[PDB]
Amino acid sequence: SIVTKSIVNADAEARYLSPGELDRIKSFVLSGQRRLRIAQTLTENRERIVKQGGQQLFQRRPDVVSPGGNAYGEEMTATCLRDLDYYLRLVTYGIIAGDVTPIEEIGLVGVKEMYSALGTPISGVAEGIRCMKDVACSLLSGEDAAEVGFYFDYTLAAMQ
Amino acid sequence: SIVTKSIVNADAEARYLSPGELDRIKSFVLSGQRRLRIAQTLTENRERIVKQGGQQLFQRRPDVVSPGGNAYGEEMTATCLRDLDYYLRLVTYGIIAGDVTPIEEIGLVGVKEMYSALGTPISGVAEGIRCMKDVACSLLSGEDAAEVGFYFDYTLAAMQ
Amino acid sequence: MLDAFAKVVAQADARGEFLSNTQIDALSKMVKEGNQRLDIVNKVTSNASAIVTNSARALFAEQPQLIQPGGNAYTSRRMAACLRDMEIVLRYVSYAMIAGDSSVLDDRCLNGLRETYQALGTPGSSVAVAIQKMKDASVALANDTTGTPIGDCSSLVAELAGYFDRAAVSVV
Amino acid sequence: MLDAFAKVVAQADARGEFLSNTQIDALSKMVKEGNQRLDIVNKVTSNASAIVTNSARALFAEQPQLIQPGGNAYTSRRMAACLRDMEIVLRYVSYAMIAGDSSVLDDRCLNGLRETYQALGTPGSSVAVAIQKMKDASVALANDTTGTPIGDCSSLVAELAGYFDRAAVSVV
Amino acid sequence: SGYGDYSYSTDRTKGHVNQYYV
Amino acid sequence: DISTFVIGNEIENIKIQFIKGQISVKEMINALGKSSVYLKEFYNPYPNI
Amino acid sequence: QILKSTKQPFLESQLRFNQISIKDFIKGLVLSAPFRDLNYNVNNNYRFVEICVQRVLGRDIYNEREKIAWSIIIATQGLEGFIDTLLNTQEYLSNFGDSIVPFQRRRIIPQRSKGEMPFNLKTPRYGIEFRSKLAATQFSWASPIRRFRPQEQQPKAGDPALFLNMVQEMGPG
Amino acid sequence: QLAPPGIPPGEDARNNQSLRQYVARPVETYQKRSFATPLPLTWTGETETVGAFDVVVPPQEKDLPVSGEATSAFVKYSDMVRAERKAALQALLSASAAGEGRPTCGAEGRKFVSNANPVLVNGVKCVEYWRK
Amino acid sequence: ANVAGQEKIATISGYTWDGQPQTEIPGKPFVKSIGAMDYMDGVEGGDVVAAKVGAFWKPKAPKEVPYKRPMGANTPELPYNTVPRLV
Amino acid sequence: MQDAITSVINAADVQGKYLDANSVEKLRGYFQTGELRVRAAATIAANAATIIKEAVAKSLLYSDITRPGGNMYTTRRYAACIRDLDYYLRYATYGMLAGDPSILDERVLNGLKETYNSLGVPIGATIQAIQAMKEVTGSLVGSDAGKEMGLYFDYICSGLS
Amino acid sequence: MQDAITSVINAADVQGKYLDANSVEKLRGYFQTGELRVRAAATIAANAATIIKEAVAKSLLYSDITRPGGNMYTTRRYAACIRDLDYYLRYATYGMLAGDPSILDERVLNGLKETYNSLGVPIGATIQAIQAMKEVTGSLVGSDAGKEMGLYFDYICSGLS
Amino acid sequence: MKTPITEAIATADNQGRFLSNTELQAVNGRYQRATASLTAAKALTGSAQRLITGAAQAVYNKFPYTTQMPGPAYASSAIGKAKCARDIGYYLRMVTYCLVVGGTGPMDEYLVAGLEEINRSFDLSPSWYIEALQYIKNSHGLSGQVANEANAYIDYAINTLS
Ligand SMILES: C=CC1=C(C)[C@@H](Cc2[nH]c(/C=C3N=C(/C=C4\NC(=O)[C@H](C)[C@H]4CC)C(C)=C\3CCC(=O)O)c(CCC(=O)O)c2C)NC1=O
Ligand SMILES: C=CC1=C(C)[C@@H](Cc2[nH]c(/C=C3N=C(/C=C4\NC(=O)[C@H](C)[C@H]4CC)C(C)=C\3CCC(=O)O)c(CCC(=O)O)c2C)NC1=O
Ligand SMILES: C=CC1=C(C)[C@@H](Cc2[nH]c(/C=C3N=C(/C=C4\NC(=O)[C@H](C)[C@H]4CC)C(C)=C\3CCC(=O)O)c(CCC(=O)O)c2C)NC1=O
Ligand SMILES: C=CC1=C(C)[C@@H](Cc2[nH]c(/C=C3N=C(/C=C4\NC(=O)[C@H](C)[C@H]4CC)C(C)=C\3CCC(=O)O)c(CCC(=O)O)c2C)NC1=O
Ligand SMILES: CCC1=C(C)/C(=C/C2=NC(=C\c3[nH]c(/C=C4\NC(=O)[C@H](C)[C@H]4CC)c(C)c3CCC(=O)O)/C(CCC(=O)O)=C2C)NC1=O
Ligand SMILES: CCC1=C(C)/C(=C/C2=NC(=C\c3[nH]c(/C=C4\NC(=O)[C@H](C)[C@H]4CC)c(C)c3CCC(=O)O)/C(CCC(=O)O)=C2C)NC1=O
Ligand SMILES: CCC1=C(C)/C(=C/C2=NC(=C\c3[nH]c(/C=C4\NC(=O)[C@H](C)[C@H]4CC)c(C)c3CCC(=O)O)/C(CCC(=O)O)=C2C)NC1=O
Ligand SMILES: CCC1=C(C)/C(=C/C2=NC(=C\c3[nH]c(/C=C4\NC(=O)[C@H](C)[C@H]4CC)c(C)c3CCC(=O)O)/C(CCC(=O)O)=C2C)NC1=O
Ligand SMILES: CCC1=C(C)/C(=C/C2=NC(=C\c3[nH]c(/C=C4\NC(=O)[C@H](C)[C@H]4CC)c(C)c3CCC(=O)O)/C(CCC(=O)O)=C2C)NC1=O
Ligand SMILES: CCC1=C(C)/C(=C/C2=NC(=C\c3[nH]c(/C=C4\NC(=O)[C@H](C)[C@H]4CC)c(C)c3CCC(=O)O)/C(CCC(=O)O)=C2C)NC1=O
Repeated sequence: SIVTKSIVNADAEARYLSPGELDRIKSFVLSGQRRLRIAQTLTENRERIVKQGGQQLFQRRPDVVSPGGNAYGEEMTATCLRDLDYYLRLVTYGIIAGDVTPIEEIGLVGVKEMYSALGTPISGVAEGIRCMKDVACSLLSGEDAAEVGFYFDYTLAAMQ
Repeated sequence: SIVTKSIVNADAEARYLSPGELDRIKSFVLSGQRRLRIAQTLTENRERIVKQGGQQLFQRRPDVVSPGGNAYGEEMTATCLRDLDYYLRLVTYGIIAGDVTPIEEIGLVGVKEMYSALGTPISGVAEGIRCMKDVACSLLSGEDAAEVGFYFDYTLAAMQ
Repeated sequence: MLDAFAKVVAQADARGEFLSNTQIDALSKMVKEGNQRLDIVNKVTSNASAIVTNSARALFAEQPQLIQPGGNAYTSRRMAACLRDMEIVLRYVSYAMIAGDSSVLDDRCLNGLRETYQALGTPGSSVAVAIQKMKDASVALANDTTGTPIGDCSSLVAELAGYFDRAAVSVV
Repeated sequence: MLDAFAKVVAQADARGEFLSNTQIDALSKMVKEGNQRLDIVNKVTSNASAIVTNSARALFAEQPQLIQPGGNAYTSRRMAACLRDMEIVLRYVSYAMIAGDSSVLDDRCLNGLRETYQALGTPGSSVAVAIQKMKDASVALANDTTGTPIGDCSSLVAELAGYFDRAAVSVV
Repeated sequence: SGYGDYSYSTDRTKGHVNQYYV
Repeated sequence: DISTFVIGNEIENIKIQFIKGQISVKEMINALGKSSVYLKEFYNPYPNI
Repeated sequence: QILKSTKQPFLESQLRFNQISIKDFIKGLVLSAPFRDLNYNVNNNYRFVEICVQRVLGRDIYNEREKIAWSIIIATQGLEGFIDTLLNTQEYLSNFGDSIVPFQRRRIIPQRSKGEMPFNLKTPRYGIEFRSKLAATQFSWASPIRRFRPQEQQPKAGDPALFLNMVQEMGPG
Repeated sequence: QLAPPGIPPGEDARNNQSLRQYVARPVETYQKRSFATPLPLTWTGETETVGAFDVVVPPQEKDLPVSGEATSAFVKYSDMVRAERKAALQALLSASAAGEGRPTCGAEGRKFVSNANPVLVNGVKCVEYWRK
Repeated sequence: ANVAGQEKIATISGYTWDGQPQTEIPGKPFVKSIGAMDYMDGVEGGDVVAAKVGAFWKPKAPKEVPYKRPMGANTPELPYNTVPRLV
Repeated sequence: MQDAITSVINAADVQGKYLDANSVEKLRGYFQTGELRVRAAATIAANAATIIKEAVAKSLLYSDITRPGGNMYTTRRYAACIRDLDYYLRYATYGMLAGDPSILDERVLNGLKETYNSLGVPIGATIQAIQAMKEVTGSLVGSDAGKEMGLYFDYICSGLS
Repeated sequence: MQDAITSVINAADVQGKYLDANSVEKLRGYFQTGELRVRAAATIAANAATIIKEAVAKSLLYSDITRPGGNMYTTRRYAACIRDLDYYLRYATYGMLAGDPSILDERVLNGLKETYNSLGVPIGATIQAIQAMKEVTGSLVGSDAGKEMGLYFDYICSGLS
Repeated sequence: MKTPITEAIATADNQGRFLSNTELQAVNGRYQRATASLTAAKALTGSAQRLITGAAQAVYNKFPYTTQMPGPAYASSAIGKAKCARDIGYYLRMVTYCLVVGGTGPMDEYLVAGLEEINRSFDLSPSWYIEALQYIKNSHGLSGQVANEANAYIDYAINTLS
């Protein structure tokens, strides 16, 4: 979160928190009412955000679901959508934490080692998160879509 | 085994081993050729010694397998025969060790606490080992049946 | 022997996968080049007698010991075998230009050739000089306009020059 | 190619002497066991497609990476050549059982098979596993009565397992 | 010690034990 | 190795700058140690002692 | 490679009706499409001369210069002129003529037990020069069918699932 | 000797080759040809093959009714533990003592642990040399 | 290496299954096949989605300016009546 | 860190005697298997990623250590596994070449079971992963070579237990 | 406290399998040496006091641990030695019969080197006494029996070090 | 493989000559058809999973004994049903390889060579796979010259099985 790494920043520097750090912990907690509303929208829209998320993913990447693709059959396609439910969950954590620190140490650190070791095309799962982003930002206003989309594209950046 | 507790006996008494102890370690190792033959008979007769062992056990104790018995259904009856495979294995250890020391600290020490805590009738499992004994001694001559049966009835004694 | 299109199919069958959407869009650019990949093959086939002979004559002028008595290209049968070899390497480079993949070139022509010239005594450092002279005669003839519409063929003559460099380092 | 009768003649010829009276009587025991040798071979050739297919099926269950895409028995043609190898080895093991000598098995089946698989890249450790599955499928169909009179064929199924073990060692 | 980290008690997991039917 | 506790975007700044020869080993180690990959592992979870 | 994808049913029909000879049948099997796909496309010009001397002429390559001398026939005349030159040698016509199928000539000495490693085993369809390119692999990163519960297939020692098809047999029987 | 293999002797192409363009002749032998492969001996009375008269089916669970110093050894043995064991057998049965404490494992689990070996807890006696 | 081939970025010549190095021409190891795809531009981070390598916002210049000039004082030196065959 | 030759030289040196017939007798036994070990270490180097991918999918891929709460849930934790399994397949390759398991406890075994207890890594699932990894390694290198490579896997599993 | 048969049964039981050919192969190897161990333990029981009298007189009898200030000066301290050396010659006899050194560390080795450091007993002179005691024990029981009894002496000396 | 490009190199290579204008016209005709071919391969890939699960269901509807009969060859288990849909996906994948390449060369090499020997050995029936390929021919949903190219390689597989 912004609270924990604004601390560990000033922790390492042998000092307390500046006004630049304490006027933002202040500014973040007054932002906390609006963050829970945004995460509350994505919380009980996972049925559509995930299922329509895998909608565009297969239309844009039919190789991964075609015979020979990693997510082929009734089995892998279920797990094919399971990971999108994971990453959609971590974005709800990042929105409430005000940072990608929850998304950092979960689903991002060493993610290329996992998916390379699973045979999954890491570029394909990046395409899946982008398809979820258009569904997510379509569910919110412009002021919110600059945030909810904002955490997806960070996940897109670290996932390639 | 007879070698390890003839040692720990003379160990505690601050002395070496007497002729009474060393003429029996001597007498036991010359007996070792005949012991492996006896254990070799029970080793690859576990299919009949166990399955016919549970044969007479259910005919003599239909309560344990009837609905309400501890070994009721396809599941418990498989484990119902699993324990007999255990105790048949420990008797092969006792025959080669020349003592119930392997059977003592495995399957005998605190056995009533386990079976009482599992809801199993401890008298019922004692009936199972007796049924295995008649099958085992029927597979060997009279000189051997005085041994292979000899270790079962010790297990019968400690199991009640 | 497989072309540029069958190369990405053979790479995807080792994974057991369908082709990606970016792999199909990169094959639609090779189709779009097309007409001008066929212009390069048409320009080095229509001059194939003069690529070989002008760069053979230029080779024995700088290295005159090749045609001295005792030299490797001294006799009628040994001279006609040097011109036969230059015409074969030029043949499999033009096969690899039309295929988009150096797989006809290094299975049919380049495989085992370094160890063959060593068994014969042929100086492989001098075969490489004769290949590099055919490269300059081909890329100077690939980018002349002369009956083609004006455009950018620079990424295709960088691929034609890359086949000549591959044959010249695998011969020695 | 020489059978068990011709091997005691080939060894007695390099000594330059007639066969003894105990060497004729040892060959008269092999004539008396001839009908039981002919029913080992009759049972492993009347079930030749069941020894091979059921043991191949048991191999890709145990080693399932051989039929994965990119694998060694992955295509229709590499699968058919895999069953061809199991059918060839069972053919020459059955030839060595009717002879009594493993001469034809290593003159023209095992001769250079270890170095064929090394030049190809075929795993010879998995071919040995496949032979060991054809072995106990063949010794289980050998000691069942099922149209034979009852008797002791115990030293004949020990010899049949010896040619299966000779083939599996000679391949890796 | 992080946004994802392990504690034994929250592990509700037949993997320290290995009944392979689950 | 960086693999199982980095994301990929952390110290490619320093690797490519070193593979090109622009910085020597000691600058590469000092820039390595003072990156946030280090304090995220060796400074955060332990005391100053 | 005797598959019905590789059978030549019209070459077979012209041989049964006495139109071609066996020398024309042997020529038609070398110039066939299965032989060029499975054999010619995975050898260089030198190892393919070794294959076609061992299988058409029935004898082994004399030395490594016989391979060099004949490989330039394939590069300048194609495969159709190389098998016309091989079939018209006097080594071929004295041994097989035009009516006999070739064989490996004089492989085994009359009194010996072993042979000389028959030629289909001495040279398989590709060798060391193409092994590092077309050899298969183990563990191919290929995403196969899954298994999902592996310890339930083979239980451990104290598991009562090893005694499960024993309660059925005893029953109240 | 001769020429190298394949080289027609006298028609070499490296006779008066220049040194500046000379290429070293690679080494090639008559190994990989098939005529020089070593066959089995087979005129010295030895074939490399194997068949009948080789294979023996040895029963090696069953060597014989085992040696007399295993049985004659044996029947001495349990004449010397028989008086032991049945003394130790019904030391178990009417050692049917009562129960202390609370059952900590189902209905069992009382004061003493079932069938515990008393020699272990009672055999390690602590001793003071010059005990005082 | 499997990711680069799976991403169609570039195929890396690895090892055959016994561990000999792969190669297209059997002389030296790790030689690759080439053609119609290593000279084609615009697919450099191909199949890596939304890759941004170089000036992606503009098509590159044609640059079809092939001419060789007199290179005074740096034309390479090599012997006469000889090919500089490498040591 | 001793191979079979180093261990033979050490025992023959530690008594101050020369290499007698018994010391060279084992050394000749090691040189006979020298050809087998390199080809075993050859294919294992080639199929390193394929072997580890086969072991985890065959032993602990879908068990609930893989699911949330299990010991292998997060991607950092999953990525640590194949990093961790790579050492077992790698150091076992070193023991197979050196013919002596001294390198394992020197560089792998010491402080290993004491480390997994600190992190809370399940030793039970770890050994079954190595057992499954031992099973696939016998597929590639053959039977006897698998017997050699397998002889050091259970050495890791024994000490790690 | 396991003998060779107990250790063989434990390892064969700990995997839940029967006694296969390898487990019985070592058991047959132990029964072959059963005749040698009893006669070895026979003579050691007879010459217990003579062996300890020979070791102390050959290793540490006249050294300055025996003189005033040395670690063995007073009669209580000297008498503790032959009492102490009796256990090493006695427990080594038990290991020689059981064929497994588990009894030594169970009942001798644990807390031993930590105890001598408390009392200030010199571990250096202790091992040389056991080494000299090992040397005389090879005199009585012979060569191979001395190799067996000697195999547990240095086990004590190793762990006590 | 047998592509339109490699059958042009091979025609010139079989006589030892350069690429004439006969062979440049054959390569040019590949480039004109490749626009319809690479949009059919893109569309069969994009709907491959919904085409495989449908075509396996079409086999079980027509031949319902394959889900009931015990034995290894039949899809009467969860392991046999996954291997059936593995095979439908093998046949569909080779079709989209032939559309990319431009000729019946990938499935000649990977699929049809040795296919009759497998179905005889493992007791599989080529009428199961004809019914599965007649579903995909009627349900891929393409139209125009895109559907002409897709059906030309589906009909090549039905002619080898029958
Ligand atoms: C004989 C082989 C053969 C072919 C190539 C095609 C012939 C061909 N090439 C082009 C078309 C072309 N050909 C070229 C090629 C070149 N222009 C240059 O200045 C370079 C020197 C050279 C590349 C090396 C270019 C650049 C175009 C496209 C025109 C343009 O981009 O302006 C066209 C026009 C069709 C169109 O543009 O839609 C045709 C019919 N058919 C054939 O039978
Ligand atoms: C052309 C093919 C051909 C054959 C297959 C045999 C068939 C055959 N087998 C036997 C005869 C026999 N066959 C067997 C064989 C067996 N009994 C068993 O229990 C084992 C399963 C099996 C070992 C392989 C035995 C044991 C006899 C002799 C019966 C006896 O003991 O008298 C006989 C009668 C002659 C005799 O008894 O010696 C004949 C005709 N002969 C042929 O010409
Ligand atoms: C420009 C400079 C230049 C050279 C110096 C030579 C160097 C040279 N000499 C020989 C070749 C040789 N050189 C010798 C040399 C000698 N014979 C003897 O017995 C003495 C040792 C010595 C005479 C003084 C012999 C015998 C050969 C023939 C080797 C052979 O054919 O086996 C060869 C091999 C080709 C050949 O057969 O000629 C070469 C490159 N060539 C050159 O181009
Ligand atoms: C005067 C009466 C008199 C006897 C009856 C024998 C009795 C006897 N038999 C054996 C002992 C033996 N005797 C045999 C002999 C045989 N086993 C067979 O299956 C064959 C039938 C036969 C060989 C032809 C064998 C093999 C042993 C060794 C038994 C063992 O393995 O321990 C021994 C011990 C060592 C020895 O002397 O051989 C003795 C005392 N000796 C006597 O002095
Ligand atoms: C919270 C962060 C996080 C992630 C992301 C995660 C992923 C993860 N993905 C898995 C499998 C998988 N993942 C896929 C995924 C895909 N197939 C495709 O074609 C697509 C490109 C892609 C999905 C959009 C497939 C097919 C499998 C099964 C692979 C197999 O069975 O071999 C597995 C193994 C099975 C399991 O335990 O679920 C894990 C652990 N774990 C985590 O803790
Ligand atoms: C080597 C010494 C040894 C023994 C004996 C042993 C027993 C043992 N018996 C068990 C269960 C069981 N045992 C039975 C047994 C019986 N039901 C009957 O009706 C009969 C009277 C009787 C068998 C003859 C049943 C029904 C269960 C399952 C109980 C349950 O599921 O609640 C279990 C729990 C499941 C398991 O881990 O197997 C153990 C540990 N463990 C040991 O280490
Ligand atoms: C794989 C495709 C392929 C190639 C390229 C090939 C080359 C080849 N070049 C040969 C000879 C030759 N090659 C050369 C070539 C040269 N010597 C020189 O000094 C120059 C530097 C160079 C010409 C530019 C010469 C002179 C010979 C004749 C050697 C001799 O007569 O002994 C021979 C021996 C047969 C003969 O020509 O009589 C072959 C087989 N063979 C093939 O199958
Ligand atoms: C009559 C005596 C004789 C024997 C013994 C023999 C063996 C033999 N097996 C071969 C191939 C083969 N062998 C296998 C066998 C296997 N691959 C596996 O992964 C499995 C473990 C195993 C069997 C199930 C395969 C798949 C090929 C084809 C290799 C290839 O062509 O790529 C080849 C390659 C030549 C060719 O296919 O044209 C030969 C010569 N040939 C003979 O003439
Ligand atoms: C060369 C000898 C050697 C070994 C073996 C070794 C192991 C080792 N394993 C670790 C972690 C780990 N190891 C695992 C492994 C597993 N999880 C499971 O469920 C499985 C049972 C198992 C895979 C087989 C996991 C998940 C972690 C991360 C733990 C955490 O983040 O808390 C760590 C912590 C630091 C890090 O990974 O960067 C070390 C040091 N170090 C060594 O020097
Ligand atoms: C890439 C080219 C290629 C093809 C075409 C191919 C086919 C193929 N299908 C097979 C089995 C199979 N195929 C099926 C399929 C079916 N059975 C039914 O009942 C359904 C109706 C039908 C689905 C349409 C089944 C159930 C098996 C397993 C049969 C067995 O294990 O014996 C096998 C036996 C090996 C194995 O078990 O995997 C091969 C080789 N393999 C290849 O590599």
